[PDB]
Amino acid sequence: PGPDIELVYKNRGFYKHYGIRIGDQIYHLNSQDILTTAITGKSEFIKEQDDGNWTHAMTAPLDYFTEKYVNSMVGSKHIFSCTTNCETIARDIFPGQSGISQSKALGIVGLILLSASLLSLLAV
Amino acid sequence: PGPDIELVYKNRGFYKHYGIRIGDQIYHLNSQDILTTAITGKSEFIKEQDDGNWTHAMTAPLDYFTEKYVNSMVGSKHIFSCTTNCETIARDIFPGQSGISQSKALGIVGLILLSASLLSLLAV
Repeated sequence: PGPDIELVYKNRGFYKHYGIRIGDQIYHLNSQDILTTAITGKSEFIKEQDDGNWTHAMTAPLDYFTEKYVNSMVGSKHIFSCTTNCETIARDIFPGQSGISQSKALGIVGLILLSASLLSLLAV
Repeated sequence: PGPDIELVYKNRGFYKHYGIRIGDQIYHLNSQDILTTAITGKSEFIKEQDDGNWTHAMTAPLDYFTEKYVNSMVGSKHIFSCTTNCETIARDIFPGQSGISQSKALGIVGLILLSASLLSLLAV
């Protein structure tokens, strides 16, 4: 299982702040600043209504992203939490894996989103 | 695949500065600040005698890394050059691909090192 997931972004200064778009909802981190967030070592998820101001980045299966960002090379001290609004994340992003705990879902998607933001520093 | 390579790093506080150790030589980017390197968009490769200050990160075949960090999402805007001392890079890191050009070799290893160095912000 697992329909392709859509990575989207907004420009934030000289990098990109990423989200996963599922229907008319965007899951992303409540992070004002990527370097601050990285050094702080924790983030909260938010799920927002799509305001029409996101840009498409990449559509691919989850595995495409997890393979690169949830792996043995990519160390992380980061800790992810979420709001009540975000408890849909497991069903929305891992529809094929009925098992998946909420802290795993957050951990996986959170590493993808922060990793993408960090590697946006290499982009045009 | 090919023989395993050894990913190594120096902890520079803000970030971990990654290299590839082959024997007593480390290939890495002549850059003190990964943020500067990323935004400036060009780097020079150097090959240095092991000064005993490197930390072991990971051992894996080259392909473990290339297959992740050379991709359609992050691209290849970055420009690499190298010192004359560093022209051994193709032979040392790609023994299995004897026709591989130097600029392809620099491009591939460069994207691995930039990616690991940027993603180290999750960890430090």
